[PDB]
Amino acid sequence: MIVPVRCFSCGKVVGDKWESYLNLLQEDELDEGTALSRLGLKRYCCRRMILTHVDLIEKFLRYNP
Amino acid sequence: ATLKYICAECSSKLSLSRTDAVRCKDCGHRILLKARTKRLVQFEAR
Amino acid sequence: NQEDSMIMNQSSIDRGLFRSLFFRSYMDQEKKYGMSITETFEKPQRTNTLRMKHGTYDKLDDDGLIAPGVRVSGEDVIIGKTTPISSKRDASTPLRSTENGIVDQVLVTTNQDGLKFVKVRVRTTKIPQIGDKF
Amino acid sequence: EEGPQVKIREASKDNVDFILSNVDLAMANSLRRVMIAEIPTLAIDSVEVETNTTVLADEFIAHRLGLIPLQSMDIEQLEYSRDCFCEDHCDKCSVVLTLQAFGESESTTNVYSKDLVIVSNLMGRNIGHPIIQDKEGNGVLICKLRKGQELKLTCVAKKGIAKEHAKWGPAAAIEFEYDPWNKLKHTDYWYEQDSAKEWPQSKNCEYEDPPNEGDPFDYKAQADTFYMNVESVGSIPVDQVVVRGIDTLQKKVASILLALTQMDQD
Amino acid sequence: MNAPDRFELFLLGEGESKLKIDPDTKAPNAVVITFEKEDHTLGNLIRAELLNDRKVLFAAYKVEHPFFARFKLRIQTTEGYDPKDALKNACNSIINKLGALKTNFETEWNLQTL
Ligand SMILES: [Zn+2]
Ligand SMILES: [Zn+2]
Ligand SMILES: [Zn+2]
Repeated sequence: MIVPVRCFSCGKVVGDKWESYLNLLQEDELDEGTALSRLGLKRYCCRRMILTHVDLIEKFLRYNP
Repeated sequence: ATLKYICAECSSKLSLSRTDAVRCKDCGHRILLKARTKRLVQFEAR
Repeated sequence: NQEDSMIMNQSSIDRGLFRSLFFRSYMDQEKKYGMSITETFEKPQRTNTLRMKHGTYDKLDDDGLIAPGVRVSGEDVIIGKTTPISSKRDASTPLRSTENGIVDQVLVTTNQDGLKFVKVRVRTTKIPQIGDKF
Repeated sequence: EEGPQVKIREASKDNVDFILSNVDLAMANSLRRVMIAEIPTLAIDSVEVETNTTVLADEFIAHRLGLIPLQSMDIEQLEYSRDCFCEDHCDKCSVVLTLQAFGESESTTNVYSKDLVIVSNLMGRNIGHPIIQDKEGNGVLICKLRKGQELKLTCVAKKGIAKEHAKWGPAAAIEFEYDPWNKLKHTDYWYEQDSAKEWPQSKNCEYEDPPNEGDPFDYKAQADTFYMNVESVGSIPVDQVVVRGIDTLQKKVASILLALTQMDQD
Repeated sequence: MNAPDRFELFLLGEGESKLKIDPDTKAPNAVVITFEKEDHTLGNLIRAELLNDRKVLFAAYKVEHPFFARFKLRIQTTEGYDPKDALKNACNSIINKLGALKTNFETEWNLQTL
C-alpha cells in the first residue's frame, strides 16, 4: 500500500525516496540504516516511515482484473 | 461507450435486459458488476 | 490526555496517520416462494404503491441499483426492490441511517435456485476524530 | 543593522542553519510557529476522477495528490478563491492540473508527480509545477498500474496555509535550541548518578562558553541567542520560508495595529 | 461529524471583529482585549513585548479553551497611560524588530553561497 508522500510527524517528502531506497539495498548491496541515511532521512520519524513500510500494492496489482 | 454492466471474470463491457436473465455473453460465468456513473465525483484533497 | 485519554498531532493526521477505509456490503434477493409470484428490482414511482421509504430513491437507475461512484448519505434508498400485492408496496433498502459514503461496487448475480440477487458495497474514509479508541 | 542579528552557518537549496542573536524567546518561537503554519502555499484542493481502475481508492489517490508539493514561488500573485469574485475557481485564484495514465506496458506502470500537467493559463507565474527534487526526474510516486488499468483525473490546486491542512506546509522540520549548557537552569536534567556523563552535549556547545562550576548562578540572565535550522519541503525556497516567515508574522501584527484604528472611529 | 471547519481557525465569522476591548471591572486603568481567530503565535509575542514597556504594570494572556481560535489579553498601565496605546506601541515595536531581522537575514543570505 504504496510509500506515503511526506512523513506523518515532520512532513519531509518521503513519497519519492522509495524506488531509490530499493536500489540501494538490491543493486548497491547497502544496509538499511546507511541506505536510509543516504536518502537524507536523518530523523527517526523519517527513518520509520520507509523502514516499517510494507508495500502491499505489489501484491494487489497481481490480481487479474 | 454507454453500457449497463461488466463481467467480473473476463473484464468485459456488457449490457442486458432483466427480460433476458443474467450471465456473460462470450465468457459464461454468472457474476456481473454495475459500472461507474458518468455523474462524476469531486473529492477535497484533504 | 488524562485518565486514559491521549493527544494526537492533528498535523500527523492530515498527513495520513491512522487513516482507514470502511466498507459496508448491503444485500437482497428477488422472492423466496411462488412459481409465478416474484418481487422486483426497479426504481418505483406513485403506481398505487404508496407504502414506501423516502430518503429519495432518486439516486437509483432503472434497474433499481445505484451506480458505483455516487455519494450516498442519510436514508438514501440504495436498492429498489418491490413486493406485488393483488400495487407495488415498497421492500426497498435504505443506506444505514447513521452512515454516509460513496458507492464502491454493485454485484448482480444469481442463486443456486436461479434467482436475481444483489450485493451493494459502500466505501467511507474514517479519519482519526475525537473519541476514537487506540 | 539595529536589532535582531542573523548568522548563517550552513545553507543549501532546501536547508538553512543559522543563529538568532538579540531576540526574545516569544519572537524566536512565534517565528517558528508562523513558519510551520501561517505561510500560504499552493496545493491540490480538488480532484475530479473520470477513471480509476487502479488498486487504490479514489479518495486515497486524492489524499496523496494534496500532499504532492508544487511551486509556490509566485504564490502572492494568486488569490485565495474565498476572496476571488468568480463563481468557484478561475485563473486568478487556481491552477488546473491533469492526470491521465494507462498501464499499457506488460511490466508495472508507475505514476509520478512528474506526470501531472498544468492546463490552467498560469499568466507567467512561477506556480504549481510539481516540485521534483528526485535525481531520476520522476516526482513522488502517486500510483502503480497493471497492464490493464487506467487512471483519468483533474486537479485544482489552490492558495492556503498549513494551519488549515498540513499539505499547505512549506514546512518540514525546524530545529530549535537555546543555551546548550543549561546556564539558565531552564530544565532540570534527570540522571541516575551523573547529569554530565549521561546527557550527550550539543553541537551548539562549541558556540558558547561552558559554565564555571564554582561560580554563582546568573539569576538576572534572560534567554537570548537561538540556534536554528529551517528545512524546506520544496514549494518555496529556504530563504523565502524565513523571509515570508518574518513577513507574515509582521503582517498579522500590522492587522492588529490597523484593527485598533477601526474601533477608534465609532 | 460534529467537528468545525478548519478555516474557523483564521476566518472571522458573522459580524465578529478581531479585537473586542472591554474595561476591566476590578483594578483601574486596566482592559481586556479579546483577539478573535488567534493563538500563541500572537498572544505570547504581544504579551512578552508589553512586559518590556517600563510603564505597563500588568500584562498577561490566556486561551480559555483549545477548541476555539480566540485569546484574552489583560493590560494595566500607570496613571495617564491608556493601555490601548501600550498595546499600539508594543505592536509597532514588534514590526520594527521583525523589519531589522528580514533585512539582516536577507543581507547574510546573499553573502552565503549554496
Ligand atoms: Zn519526519
Ligand atoms: Zn465474461
Ligand atoms: Zn477565481
